[PDB]
Amino acid sequence: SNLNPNAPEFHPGVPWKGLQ
Amino acid sequence: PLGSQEQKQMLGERLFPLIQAMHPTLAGKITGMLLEIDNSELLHMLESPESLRSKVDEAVAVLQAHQAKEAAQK
Repeated sequence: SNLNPNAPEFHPGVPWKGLQ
Repeated sequence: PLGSQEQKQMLGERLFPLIQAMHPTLAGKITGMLLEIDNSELLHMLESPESLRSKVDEAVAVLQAHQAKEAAQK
């Protein structure tokens, strides 16, 4: 239920940041 | 490990077109916030368009609330 506004943006075709 | 990382990437690849159709301007940000939650809810959101709408509407309000806090500073 907790959403982070500072979450990394998702862009198709490029690896998502904050990927663990 | 790297398998779960590919699972998180592909879930974003499935969610992005649906969110871009819903909220095209801020689709990239909503997908990034929704990708932080557990994968079990993400697979459910792809099957139910109403559950995806509820999470997206909650995500857009989170960004709207944070923009007001950032605007109150400078």
